[PDB]
Amino acid sequence: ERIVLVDNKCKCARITSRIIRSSEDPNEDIVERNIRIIVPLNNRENISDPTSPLRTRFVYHLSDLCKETCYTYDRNKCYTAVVPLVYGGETKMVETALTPDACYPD
Amino acid sequence: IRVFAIPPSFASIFLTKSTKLTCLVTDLTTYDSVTISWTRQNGEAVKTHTNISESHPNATFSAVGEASICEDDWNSGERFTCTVTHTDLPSPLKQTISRPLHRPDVYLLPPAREQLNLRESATITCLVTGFSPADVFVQWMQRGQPLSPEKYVTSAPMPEPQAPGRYFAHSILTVSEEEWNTGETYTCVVAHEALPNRVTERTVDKSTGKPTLYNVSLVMSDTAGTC
Amino acid sequence: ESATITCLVTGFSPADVFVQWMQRGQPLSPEKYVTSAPMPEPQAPGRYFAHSILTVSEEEWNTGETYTCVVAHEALPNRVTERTVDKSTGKPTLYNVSLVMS
Amino acid sequence: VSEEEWNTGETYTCVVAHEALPNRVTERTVDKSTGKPTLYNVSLVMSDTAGT
Amino acid sequence: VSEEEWNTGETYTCVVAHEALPNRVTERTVDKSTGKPTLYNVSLVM
Ligand SMILES: *[C@@H]1O[C@H](CO)[C@@H](O[C@@H]2O[C@H](CO)[C@@H](O)[C@H](O)[C@H]2NC(C)=O)[C@H](O)[C@H]1NC(C)=O
Ligand SMILES: *[C@@H]1O[C@H](CO)[C@@H](O)[C@H](O)[C@H]1NC(C)=O
Ligand SMILES: *[C@@H]1O[C@H](CO)[C@@H](O)[C@H](O)[C@H]1NC(C)=O
Ligand SMILES: *[C@@H]1O[C@H](CO)[C@@H](O)[C@H](O)[C@H]1NC(C)=O
Ligand SMILES: *[C@@H]1O[C@H](CO)[C@@H](O)[C@H](O)[C@H]1NC(C)=O
Repeated sequence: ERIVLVDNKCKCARITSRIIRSSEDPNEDIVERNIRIIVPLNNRENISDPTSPLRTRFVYHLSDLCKETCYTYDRNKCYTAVVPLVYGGETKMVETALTPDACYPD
Repeated sequence: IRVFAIPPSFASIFLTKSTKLTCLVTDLTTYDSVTISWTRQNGEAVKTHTNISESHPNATFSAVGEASICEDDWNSGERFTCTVTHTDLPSPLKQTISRPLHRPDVYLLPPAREQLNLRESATITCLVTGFSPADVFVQWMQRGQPLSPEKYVTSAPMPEPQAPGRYFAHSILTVSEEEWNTGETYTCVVAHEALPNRVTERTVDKSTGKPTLYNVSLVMSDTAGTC
Repeated sequence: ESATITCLVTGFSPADVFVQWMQRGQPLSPEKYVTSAPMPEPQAPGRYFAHSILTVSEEEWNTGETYTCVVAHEALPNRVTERTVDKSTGKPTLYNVSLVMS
Repeated sequence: VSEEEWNTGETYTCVVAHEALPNRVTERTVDKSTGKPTLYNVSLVMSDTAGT
Repeated sequence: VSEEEWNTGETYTCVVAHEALPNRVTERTVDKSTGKPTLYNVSLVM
């Protein structure tokens, strides 16, 4: 029986807990808080704006996410950044999708 | 014929969502069909006594001016004069009661391990500090199930040592050890003013207690944006 | 801002308890620690419960002082009884920390 | 591109337009530290492990 | 005490009485976990 305390989707923290049960006796059960953080290793300060360089710092405040920028992309919401595309002398300002198969129109 | 005015507790308007006025009169002489005047600044009369004991073996006939009024009227700070009209007193005396702001600092503390080692029972406390109004009520609730009033007891208001204006109170729902260690949910709620919302729900469990083990699972994978 | 320490004690049949707090064996002023009056217990009317609440700075808590709660009662064989809290007074807190690089 | 441009590399983007894209435009970004990096310089800090 | 009794983790409180003590007597407690610093083991799995 694993209970999920909090879960920040775009940070991918997944703070969970479970009470392991030993033989019946005066209480010696080990309470544990189990987290599973997926570091990107390739994302930027903005995951949407390509101009920002690679981010080395990886900040994970547990209390801040239990209750802004983050590292992991989401599969539900869209990340759209404005991008310039030029054909000839003039230019047209167009949208783009940073990641594929995430929130394509249906 | 004693003269004294007692204000109803602010916990009454949260427990029953109503206000019940009461005048503190002790050992008034038993007389048939007594009348009591409880006048506010408007001077309106008070509704008659309800559920009173006309005959008392100890002759303690308390004169209670029971009535139902809105909380706005009492919160306005109006002067409340208890005119104790009686045959014995030709000129009744007047007694006045009135009330002249920080959010409650409420946190729930897990029980000690020594109590669990003793196996007799378990005691959990709910610390309510940092509140300027004198009165405060704490209710204990397990998954929406009300309890007996005598199982949990609240403490009298005492001045905070750091700040004389602030007050502190401790509330306990003492329980058995088995109900604690099987993971049954315990919630603490406070009914106090000077708060953004009406009540704040606070809970603690064995799982959400002191954790001994920590297996963080940080996967350094080039794949990103999938979870 | 600060750390609040409460002292849980129950079971007063004589119903007469005094609680004292000291640091490194040096008794503290009565202003800092306050003792609540005894009150009846739901399980047994004979047994009472009392509390002491100490208001100390959090930086002093992080130093790891003794913070003993001396409870004095007639029924105690030595007429006093104190317990010591510390930064690691509870479980040994073994860590299962892991780092995956798959 | 020149080699000194790749040194302290700037963000080079590949923007392509086609019918089958969801938003009709996609973008891929590479630099020195992303495309086949020599080293993975990361700083990983955790604070307040006790939580609330 | 026996080794198994020490394994059971009993209180084993030592109490000492003297006139110079503030309460004339003081107590201390020793267990198996009276020390036991936090155990950190790290895993590196790929
Ligand atoms: C990097 O992050 C900043 C965070 O503030 C972003 O700047 C703004 O982000 C909001 C979020 O959608 C946009 O609505 C604004 O238009 C952004 N500002 C500008 C000037 O574009 C943005 O993602 C990045 N910063 C910049 C300067 O591009
Ligand atoms: C931590 O260990 C327990 C086994 O006691 C396991 O069930 C749990 O999944 C582990 N946590 C993570 C994040 O894998
Ligand atoms: C870390 O310590 C715990 C405590 O005994 C142990 O169960 C766990 O297996 C240890 N981790 C590893 C990787 O050995
Ligand atoms: C965490 O500790 C438990 C002991 O209860 C052990 O079985 C488990 O393998 C540990 N987790 C690891 C080594 O990832
Ligand atoms: C690598 O990371 C460390 C710590 O974040 C930093 O001090 C150093 O400048 C970085 N070096 C490069 C080449 O990015």
